[PDB]
Amino acid sequence: ETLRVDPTNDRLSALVEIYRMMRPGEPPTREAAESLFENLFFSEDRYDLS
Amino acid sequence: RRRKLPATIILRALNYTTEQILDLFFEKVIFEIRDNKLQMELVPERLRGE
Amino acid sequence: QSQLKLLVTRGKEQGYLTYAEVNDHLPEDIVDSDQIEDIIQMINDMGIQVMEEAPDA
Repeated sequence: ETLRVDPTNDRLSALVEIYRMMRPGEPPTREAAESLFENLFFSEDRYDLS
Repeated sequence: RRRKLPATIILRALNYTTEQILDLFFEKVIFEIRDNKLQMELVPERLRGE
Repeated sequence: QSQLKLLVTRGKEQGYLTYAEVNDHLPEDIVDSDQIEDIIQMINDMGIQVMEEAPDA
C-alpha cells in the first residue's frame, strides 16, 4: 500500500522529493539533491548516534 | 519531524528498485503455467486462518 | 475535493484542535510562516459556518 501511494519511481525523483521536502525553495539539482540526503544519515559531520 | 512521505521513498533514495523493495519485506509466491493450467508452490503453514 | 473532504471529515472536531495533523496533508512547499494563521482562524470561534467560509476562500 505504501508503494501504491508513492509518487516517486526511482532514485533521482526520490532524492529530489526529499530535497523539496527538506529545503522547499531553490530548484533541486543533482549534487544538492544527493549531498543533502547523504548529509542526513550518512555523514559523521551531520549525523552521529555517538 | 516534518511532513509525511511514503516510507518507500527513502528506500528508493538508497538505490532500491521497486522489485528489490518487494523482495525485502514480503515472502514471494511462485506460480507455474504448465500443461495449460495454473499451479502453486503450496506452503501448509501459510494456510493458517484462511 | 482532497483538501476539503480531508479537512472537514477529519476535524469533527479533532477535540483538542489537533493542529499538528492536516498541515502535513497540504500541498506546495511547506514550512511557511504564512499559511499558519489561516487555520487557527477557522477551526473555532465562528464554528459550523466558518468551516463553510474556509473552502469558498
